Amino acid sequence: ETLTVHAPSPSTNLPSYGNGAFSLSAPHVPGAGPLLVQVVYSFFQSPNMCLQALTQLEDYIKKHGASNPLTLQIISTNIGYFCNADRNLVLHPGISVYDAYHFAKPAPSQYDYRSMNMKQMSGNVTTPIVALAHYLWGNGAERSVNIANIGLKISPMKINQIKDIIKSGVVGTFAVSTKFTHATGDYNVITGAYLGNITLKTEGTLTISANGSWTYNGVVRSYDDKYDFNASTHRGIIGESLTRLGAMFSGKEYQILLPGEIHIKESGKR
Repeated sequence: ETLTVHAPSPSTNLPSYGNGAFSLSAPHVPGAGPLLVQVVYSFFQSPNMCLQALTQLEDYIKKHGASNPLTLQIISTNIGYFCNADRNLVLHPGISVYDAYHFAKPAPSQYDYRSMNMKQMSGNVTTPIVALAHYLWGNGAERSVNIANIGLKISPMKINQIKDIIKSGVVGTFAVSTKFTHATGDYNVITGAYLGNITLKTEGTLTISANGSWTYNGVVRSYDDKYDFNASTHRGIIGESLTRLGAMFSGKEYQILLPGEIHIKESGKR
């Protein structure tokens, strides 16, 4: 059986992340002196802030029991800070995570999932936690993230069709039009956590010199219309964390749309 976490609402939220006993911050580095805001500000832009918050939730559940009322309230509350941050990210593309997280109005402690949850996730470092939020409270509603927001890094030499042109030894310009699987959790621990392995379509131009130098210019879109958020599609260490949490707490699986397209330009050698 699994335990129900109540949705963040102003009437049930703790006054503070972590009930004010712990917070989301950069790691203490012995010998470095005072923790300064420039270090915190970079920590918050990086994937470690997401993993840190998941790790604090796990520690907490472990130390105090998954079914301890205050544990349930921490999970609800801390997850709430992340949804709130992520809304400010979606609403104000361009701002830093540190700013979206700490200086949003309304206060994070006032986050109301029922009235404020969004269908669109930012795709920034807060997203894996927001996507767990939707598992817990979204009742199966479909969500989305734009393909421009997921930090895709494509290697054209690992796509069979382009790899083959490059290996064949031909010279000049060649059309490419193919599908491929792309394991985002091999290099992006954020995207991987909630999208994992995706399928993509590319079309474009592969230019190769006689010297073995090549550029692929192309457009990339999702091949599947949507992806499942469940225990089995998570990838990477943040995803392992999401799975341990979803196995403990009630929720509903759901799907994620991956609309839009990106333009890539990548280069290499034979």
